[PDB]
Amino acid sequence: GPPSGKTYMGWWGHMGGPKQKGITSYAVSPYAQKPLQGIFHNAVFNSFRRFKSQFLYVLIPAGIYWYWWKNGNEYNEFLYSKAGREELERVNV
Amino acid sequence: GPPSGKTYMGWWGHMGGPKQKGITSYAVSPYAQKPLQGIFHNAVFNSFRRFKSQFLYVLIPAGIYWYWWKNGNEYNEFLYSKAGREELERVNV
Amino acid sequence: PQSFTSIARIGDYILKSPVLSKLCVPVANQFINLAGYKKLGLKFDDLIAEENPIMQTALRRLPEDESYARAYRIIRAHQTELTHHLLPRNEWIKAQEDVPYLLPYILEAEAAAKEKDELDNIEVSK
Amino acid sequence: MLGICTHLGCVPIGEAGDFGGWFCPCHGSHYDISGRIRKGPAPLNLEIPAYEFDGDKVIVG
Amino acid sequence: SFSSLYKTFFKRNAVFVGTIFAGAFVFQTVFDTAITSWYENHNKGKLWKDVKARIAA
Amino acid sequence: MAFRKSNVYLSLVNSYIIDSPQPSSINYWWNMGSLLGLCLVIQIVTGIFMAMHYSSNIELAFSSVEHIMRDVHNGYILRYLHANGASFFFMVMFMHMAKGLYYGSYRSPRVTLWNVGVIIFILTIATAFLGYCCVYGQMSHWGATVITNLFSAIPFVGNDIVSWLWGGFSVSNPTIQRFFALHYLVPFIIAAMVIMHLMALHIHGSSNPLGITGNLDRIPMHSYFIFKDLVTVFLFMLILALFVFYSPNTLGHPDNYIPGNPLVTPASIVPEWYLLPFYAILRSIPDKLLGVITMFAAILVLLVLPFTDRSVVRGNTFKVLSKFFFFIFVFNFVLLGQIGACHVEVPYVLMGQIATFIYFAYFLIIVPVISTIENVLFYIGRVNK
Amino acid sequence: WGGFSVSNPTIQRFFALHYLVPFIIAAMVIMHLMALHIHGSSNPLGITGNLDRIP
Amino acid sequence: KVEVNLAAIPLGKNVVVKWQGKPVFIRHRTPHEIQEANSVDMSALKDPQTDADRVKDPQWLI
Amino acid sequence: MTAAEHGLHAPAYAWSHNGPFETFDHASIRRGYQVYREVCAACHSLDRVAWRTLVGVSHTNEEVRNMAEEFEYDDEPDEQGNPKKRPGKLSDYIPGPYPNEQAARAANQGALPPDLSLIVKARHGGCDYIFSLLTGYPDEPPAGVALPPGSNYNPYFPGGSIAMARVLFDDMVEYEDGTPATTSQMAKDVTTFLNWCAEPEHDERKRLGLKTVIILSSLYLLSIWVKKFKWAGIKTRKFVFNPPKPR
Amino acid sequence: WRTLVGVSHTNEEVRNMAEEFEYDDEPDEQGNPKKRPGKLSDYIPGPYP
Ligand code: HEC
Ligand code: HEM
Ligand code: HEM
Ligand SMILES: COc1c(O)c(C)c(C/C=C(/C)CC/C=C(\C)CC/C=C(\C)CC/C=C(\C)CC/C=C(\C)CCC=C(C)C)c(O)c1OC
Ligand code: FES
Repeated sequence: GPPSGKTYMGWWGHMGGPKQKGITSYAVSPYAQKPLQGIFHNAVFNSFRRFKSQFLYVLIPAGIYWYWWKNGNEYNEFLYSKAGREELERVNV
Repeated sequence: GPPSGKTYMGWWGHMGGPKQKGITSYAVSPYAQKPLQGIFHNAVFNSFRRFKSQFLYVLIPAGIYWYWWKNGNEYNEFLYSKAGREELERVNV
Repeated sequence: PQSFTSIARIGDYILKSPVLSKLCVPVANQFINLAGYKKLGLKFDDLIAEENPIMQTALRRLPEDESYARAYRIIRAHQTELTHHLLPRNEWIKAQEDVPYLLPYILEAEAAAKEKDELDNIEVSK
Repeated sequence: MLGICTHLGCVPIGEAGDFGGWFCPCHGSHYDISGRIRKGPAPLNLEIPAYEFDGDKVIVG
Repeated sequence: SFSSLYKTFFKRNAVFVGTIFAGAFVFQTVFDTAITSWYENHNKGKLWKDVKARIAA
Repeated sequence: MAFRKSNVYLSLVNSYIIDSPQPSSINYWWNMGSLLGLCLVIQIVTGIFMAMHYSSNIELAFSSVEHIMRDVHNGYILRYLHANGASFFFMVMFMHMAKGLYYGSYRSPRVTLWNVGVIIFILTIATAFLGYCCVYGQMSHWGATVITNLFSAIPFVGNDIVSWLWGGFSVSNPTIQRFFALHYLVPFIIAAMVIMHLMALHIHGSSNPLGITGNLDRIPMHSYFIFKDLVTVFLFMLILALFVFYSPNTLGHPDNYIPGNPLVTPASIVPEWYLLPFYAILRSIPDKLLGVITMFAAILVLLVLPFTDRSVVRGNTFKVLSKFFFFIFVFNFVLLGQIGACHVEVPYVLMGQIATFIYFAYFLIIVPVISTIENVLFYIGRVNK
Repeated sequence: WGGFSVSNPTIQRFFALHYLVPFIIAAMVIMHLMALHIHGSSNPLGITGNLDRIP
Repeated sequence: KVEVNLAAIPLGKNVVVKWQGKPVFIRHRTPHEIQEANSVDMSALKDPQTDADRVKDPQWLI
Repeated sequence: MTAAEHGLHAPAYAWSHNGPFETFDHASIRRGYQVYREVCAACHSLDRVAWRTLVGVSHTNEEVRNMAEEFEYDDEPDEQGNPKKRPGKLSDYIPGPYPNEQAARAANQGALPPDLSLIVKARHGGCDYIFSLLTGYPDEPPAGVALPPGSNYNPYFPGGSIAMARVLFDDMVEYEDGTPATTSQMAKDVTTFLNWCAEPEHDERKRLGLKTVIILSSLYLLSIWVKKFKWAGIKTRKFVFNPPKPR
Repeated sequence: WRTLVGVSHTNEEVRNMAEEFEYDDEPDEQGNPKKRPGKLSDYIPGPYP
């Protein structure tokens, strides 16, 4: 087969990142560790940290579109009742 | 991507044959030639040479299996005729 | 898949029996003439399948001048077959030129491979 | 019993020929009330299906 | 001239391809008409149109 | 580099049909592979357009095919193309497999490529059988009865497999709707196994008629074998058009224009012509279990070939005895089909039993014995000992 | 439609197409994975991932 | 196309039939109601449509 | 099996629609329908043939309208739900003589007359077998055979005994065009008509095959020249070997 | 009818319920229409034709 174009990822041994020097790494076998360690502590304190930093980006857009939907739904109920039959004539035609 | 195993074919420039030295080749452009040169001569004399060298390997097995087929067809027809009723009972029963 | 060591063992026994060498060889010469590879400019040793490890070492160890000639005969036959013709009768390989040039390099490579297998299954008489 | 010739499959003609049996016109063999083939290349006898009785009646199944 | 013939139809691929398409349009209509005409004439007296007019006499 | 080599999708096209290095010595027998690719495309496209007007209910299956011929515009062209195209599919495949048997294309470096082809052969036989049953004529109903009833010879579980296959107590409505759904799916499995066929060919490339290496002289695929394949492509459609417009029912059976009736046996029951050689092998064994096993053996013995060939030369081009006995096997195959379309008579029973023996003795006896004899003749014919 | 409104020709041909398109989808998923294998996937940090990889 | 005759329908009742996948009406007409359709509003309410093309058979309106 | 249970092979006649450039004789199709209606239709059906397919082939549009309007077809129920009947129209199918199969076997001594819409294509012999069967009833069965009661003899029927009796006799139909209606003339005309029933595309299929073969044969010849032109450089190619010096 | 057995009624009870209705049968040897009482494999009939 012929070679292909130049890419931005290689393989094991020539992955194509910068040259590394001066970094040491350590690790321990999982058979000598404790899985599930710290789940109860993380389930309350880590979850509160993550929730507090992101909930404003999600809730403010959600609350804006939910108020718009309820207000437009309540207006429709007013036009199709006996109380607002006069307004239904002008707005429609 | 990872490397693959060892094959017996390569690509252009590294095909994988013996080193070649001393062989020269010449060719002429097809735009300067006659494509239909010698068709009438080859259709008779070359065709006769090719046929004469292989026709004995095909016809002898064909004639053996055709003589076998015809001899078995005539025997079956004779067996189910009025003149073959004495043999049909002594074979099929 | 039949090894050349076995082929030569049967062949050499035939060629040393006066009776057996009298009827087998004349029918073997006609068999080779009807095969028709000499009419393309080829020797028998050029027709051996080469995609095995044994025949890859034999072709590696072949002397350089004999290896250049073999490449020309192989390229010549492909071009001749491409045209559906034969070579002119003066370019045919003759009987005295159809020699087993690659045979010694195959028998020696095969003997080395057989000895290796016998030594991986060695059993010391303890 | 099954209305199929015991050799290669056929259709029985109703009460025609032989010992008041039926007819297998595929080759020219006939039948009898007992279901016993009297002539032909039939290897065995006619097969009977499984069934039960409604006291005096007859079912199929 | 053969030089002018090459320069007009065979130098630009656009003209070469357009000429093939315009020659296939003309061939398509002419080939169909010439085939039915021969086919109908070879079977004169056996068509419904032939027998319909005969009984209309 | 060129855009045809750097692009992710074009590089697969370039490496397979443009820049592929081919030997310069391959003849027209190396053109059947590209023809089989065109056959598979023809069958898929005509089948899909016909499936828009087809009903698989057992009470409407026969009438829906008659509806296609009469009411659908150009519908008879689609049907005759699909029915005759399947006959030409097996013609090319038979010649495609005999080319590799003659030229030793099954030998060592390409055993995996040969094995995938045997799987494609099994699937194609099943696909053609399933589509024949979908017409629901007199030969398709009674052909399905005999074929599916042979599975009942399996010990213990045999009778339960037939009921699961039928969907009931005999060949009925559940069976016919079962077979149309499978007839739609299996061709897509073949198309996926054809890609695996080409992947195993690309590792070592094609072979050549001479049987020696082709690494010394190569030419690219494009503009040399693209136009040589176009020659047999045009010849292929010319012969197919002859059978579609001038003789569309020469390769069929007239009893398949009688609607399926489970109460009348259609006298002699035979399959299509391309399954006849394997039908005669099954009938030669006077035992249901043993006779059924021998029928799939006839397709599985093709895998024994790379190990019973004791020759140091690949192919039959320069072999005298191997050339003679090759055509004995070929015409033995033709005689087997003739017996399969015959009645069970006095001479024909023994004729098919001997011809069955020759079929199996070729792989297991003739090829090993002949190939060892020729090895010695090549040796003693030139060595001065 | 195959006719003058939604009718028997339409329903029978819509089932034939509903059988076919899923096999076209399976073919474009392979082309989807082929284009991913060139540079690999990305990461939530948005930067290069060539310095730390796991199989 | 449909082929239904008009010699089997009485006077003074609606008949609704399906053609081309859609329903249509048919009914005999009355003396002055059609003349009222001549006297009905021209273009002052919804649609400037005359009765010239609406009905071509003054005894059946389909 | 014996030749008696095989059935005698029909000979080969010179039909006018035999040949790659030949069509149906549409005058024999028109005559063949009259034979079917007056002789065949009493016991055989043509349920795969619609009335509209006869227009422009053997009859005018108005003629087929009057032919179909002589039969009664079921209609939609009325306002109260009672059943109704209506005369036929061009979109209907040719009706058969019996309401069900039990009625047919009751009127034919237990034998079932087959449908005749694909009978030409469903028999080995085609038009030559139908003609030979209709004109091959001997006045006497050969000395020795024993016919079951209610069955006739015909050498062309596999087995010999056939439940249909001879039905074609000279001057039993009066053709409108003045053709003398004999046993052979009527058997020839009704066979052409039945062949058109099985293959109504015969005329237009043969015209399309002429265009296809002419175009495809030209392309096969043109591709041979193009292949030889592109291969000219490789076909005429020369090699020379000069052995190198040892180094 | 067969779907009510073992759910709300007994086999012997559903059979009696079905036998009080009439269903089209196969034509007799002369080809005339026939009727028969219902079975467990039949469906519950409606009031209007
Ligand atoms: C008027 C011309 C006419 C034609 C043409 C015709 N029939 Fe038949 N036909 C039958 C019966 C019954 C069979 C079945 C014969 C059998 O199965 O043995 C049959 C069989 C056939 C067959 C099948 C032959 C075969 O090989 O199976 C053909 C074809 C046929 N008829 C055509 C009753 C009739 C009757 C009633 C007397 C008439 C009239 C009749 N047929 C008139 C005709
Ligand atoms: C739809 C079915 C098939 C298709 C599309 C197909 C396609 C191809 C193609 C394109 C080639 C290369 C071109 C050529 O050699 O002509 C090839 C080669 C080959 N095929 Fe197939 N094939 C199919 C079935 C089979 C079968 C059934 C077998 C064997 C049982 C088989 C065995 C081989 C072998 C051995 C080769 C290599 C031969 C050689 O190059 O010398 N194939 N195939
Ligand atoms: C390799 C691919 C295929 C093969 C070999 C094949 C083979 C066959 C054969 C032999 C028949 C019998 C036709 C006859 O005898 O008249 C048939 C019928 C049929 N096939 Fe296929 N088939 C293939 C693919 C398909 C596909 C993909 C479809 C649908 C998507 C399809 C739909 C049908 C239908 C609807 C029939 C109905 C009978 C008819 O129209 O003749 N086929 N097929
Ligand atoms: C010469 O070089 C070649 C070579 O070029 C080729 C192609 C092949 C063949 C190789 C293959 C792998 C075969 C390729 C084909 C397949 C795997 C299967 C083909 C698949 C199909 C035809 C499916 C396509 C189906 C459709 C488009 C459905 C049609 C229906 C439509 C359009 C419905 C209409 C649409 C609407 C909206 C109503 C060779 O072997 C070969 O030699 C090396
Ligand atoms: S099938 Fe009835 S006797 Fe053989």
